[PDB]
Amino acid sequence: RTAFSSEQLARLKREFNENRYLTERRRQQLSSELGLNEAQIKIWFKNKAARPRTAFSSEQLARLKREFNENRYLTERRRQQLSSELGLNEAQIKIWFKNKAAKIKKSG
DNA sequence: TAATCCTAATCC
DNA sequence: GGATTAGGATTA
Ligand code: NA
Repeated sequence: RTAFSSEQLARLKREFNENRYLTERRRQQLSSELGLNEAQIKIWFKNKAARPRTAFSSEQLARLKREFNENRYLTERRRQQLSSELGLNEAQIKIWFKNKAAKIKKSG
């Protein structure tokens, strides 16, 4: 019976742009964090969109691999630049570096 | 076809 | 950042 607040709407829009896939745990987390029902979160995501893995292109992979080899530390500015030039969100760039570091640690 | 490999994305 | 799963492609 209550409208989403400005902060609730803004957060939902950010979440959906970052990742439109709602797992059970993510629906529960967002429900708790936002103070909205799971049904409300689920309906809002379904309306907006009416395990998704990105297929990183050869061009995206070549750039990420080169950037990691040049510098393993990812500044916010470079994260933003790579998000812009590669068409990936900042979280995806951060996770790519994290996964690549973990793969290296698993080897040597 | 089924085993096996790579790694993006989740959950913590 | 650690642990692990899961898309999905490759290999045998
Ligand atoms: Na990744």
